[PDB]
Amino acid sequence: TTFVALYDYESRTETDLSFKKGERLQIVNNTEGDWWLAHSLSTGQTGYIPSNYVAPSDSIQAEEWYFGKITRRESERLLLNAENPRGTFLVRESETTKGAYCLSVSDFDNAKGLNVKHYKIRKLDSGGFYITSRTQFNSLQQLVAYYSKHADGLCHRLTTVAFRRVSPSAPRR
Repeated sequence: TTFVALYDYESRTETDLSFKKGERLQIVNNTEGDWWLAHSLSTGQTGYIPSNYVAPSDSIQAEEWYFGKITRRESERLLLNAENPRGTFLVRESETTKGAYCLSVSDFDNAKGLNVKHYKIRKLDSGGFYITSRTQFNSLQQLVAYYSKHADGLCHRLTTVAFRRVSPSAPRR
């Protein structure tokens, strides 16, 4: 029944709540379309939070490496950062196939230099995800936990989560 914060937010009014990314919140009243009343489980503060800054706990949008409907052009811009080591990755929605996802990872080939590898993740009719038929998965979170321990078909193992994600615009009310 808990939620989790996706970004950092600073209080603008006297009735809203300031919170940092990763803060676990408790939605106590969601009878409001834009701003919900939440109780921070870590700092103990209560206040109104923007509903777009949070996502349900153990959901797909709540993961730090899930970036949503970011385009391929915009996905390479985050991974091509010089700070990102080899293996910096993110999971985006497949713009070609609805319901599918793409995995964009940063890679260093000695022949092409720094580059970005894109692997499309296919959704089974049963609800499963896979990149190759040799290994199938049920959810994207556990898929990342595999390819983060061993490469296994990928040019490199998943390492760093892509940081530097702009905070979305707070909705007015």
